[PDB]
Amino acid sequence: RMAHEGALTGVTTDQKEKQKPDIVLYPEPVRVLEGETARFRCRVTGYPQPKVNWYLNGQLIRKSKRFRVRYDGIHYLDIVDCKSYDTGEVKVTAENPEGVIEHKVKLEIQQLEHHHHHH
Repeated sequence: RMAHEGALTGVTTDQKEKQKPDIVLYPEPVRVLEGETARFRCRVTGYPQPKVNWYLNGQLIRKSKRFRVRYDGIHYLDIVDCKSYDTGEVKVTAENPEGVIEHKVKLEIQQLEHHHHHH
């Protein structure tokens, strides 16, 4: 009968609406020929600025300022350093005090730029 019985926890703590975790990536494999710049997006969502990391070609931690990267939920993979001719695998994981996620995708980089042709 008495709605009041305990202190009400503030909401302005950081967010207003609590959503369920869920990372965003490229489930669709992508292939590019050497000499072409590749663009992929890797962000997280459902939870405020979590602590996630990723693996390029299966390698954790990518160079800073050289490539657009910010460890705060935002990670873009831009390869134009001219070294692309190498097929590998990308795997992204995420951490959260209340959740953990994982997704595997395959990226293979061929070579050249011109497609085959015939009669």
